[PDB]
Amino acid sequence: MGDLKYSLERLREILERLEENPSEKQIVEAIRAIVENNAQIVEAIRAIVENNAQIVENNRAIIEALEAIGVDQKILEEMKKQLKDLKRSLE
Amino acid sequence: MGDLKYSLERLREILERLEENPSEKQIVEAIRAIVENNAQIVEAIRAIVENNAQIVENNRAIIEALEAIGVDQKILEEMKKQLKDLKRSLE
Amino acid sequence: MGDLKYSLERLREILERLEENPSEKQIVEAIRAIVENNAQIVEAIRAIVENNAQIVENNRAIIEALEAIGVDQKILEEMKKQLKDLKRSL
Ligand SMILES: [Ca+2]
Ligand SMILES: [Cl-]
Repeated sequence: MGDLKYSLERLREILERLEENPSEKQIVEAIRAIVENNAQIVEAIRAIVENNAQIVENNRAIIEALEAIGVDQKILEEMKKQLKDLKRSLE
Repeated sequence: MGDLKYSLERLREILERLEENPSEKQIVEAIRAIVENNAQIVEAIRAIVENNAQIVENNRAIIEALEAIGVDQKILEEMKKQLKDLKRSLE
Repeated sequence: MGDLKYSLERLREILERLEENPSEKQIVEAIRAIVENNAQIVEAIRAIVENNAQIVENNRAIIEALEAIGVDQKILEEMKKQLKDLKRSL
């Protein structure tokens, strides 16, 4: 990402150097700079996609967190019942 | 992602063919390949942006999970007091 | 993202204009359009990376939720014991 902004920085310069005084070799140099920048972009996209695997892992944990919560609240519902039966048993 | 890497390697190859034997038609070739590669990069980003909606959906679910937990803990706090009174009352 | 598609479409048209009748000036203009498109792509990548920090914050929140649940279930395990002992006693 820091590589990207710099790589884009270099790329704007080569463009500027190309704009002020064209040349065929300067053109090919620009295209080479573009390819290298695109290469870094693809690497940034790859890393993002890899990092996004956590999204799936987070979603699975939430689901299990919710499943455990539902079980707790059914128990609490049954536990609330037991106490009322207990109190009324006493009086 | 796989399309990206191949599309980038196609792109690197054309650059090579351009570097070894420069030409105007080969320059336009290169630029067309770049535009094609950029087009695939954009689709990759759009798909990533689409997938990122799960982040929001995950965040909403965690919040609801925490809200349900706080409720359970409040109930448990009251339940614990009920048993203290029940036991103390009996003994 | 809306900028990207337009930026790419502008780029596609310049290519066509370049393909209509090649020219150095047209070549240089195309390379600039690519640079501008790449510049928008990087900004898009930055925005995604910034947005991705929510993934970490979600993960931390899930962990704290799970930790809180485990505490509840240990308590519930103890509370179920109390009622059993209470009922049997009485
Ligand atoms: Ca709970
Ligand atoms: Cl997430």
